[PDB]
Amino acid sequence: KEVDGLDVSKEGTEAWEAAMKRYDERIDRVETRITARLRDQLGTAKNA
Repeated sequence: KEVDGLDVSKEGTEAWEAAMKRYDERIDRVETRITARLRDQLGTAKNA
């Protein structure tokens, strides 16, 4: 929300790319955790 990347300016685009990268790092940690939990569930599950 603080990041302003929707502007057509190059500096705004770079700031938005950095904000998206930081949010993507946080979401990548979250997604690694979610994928590990899903892998555990899929190993422990067999029902359709």
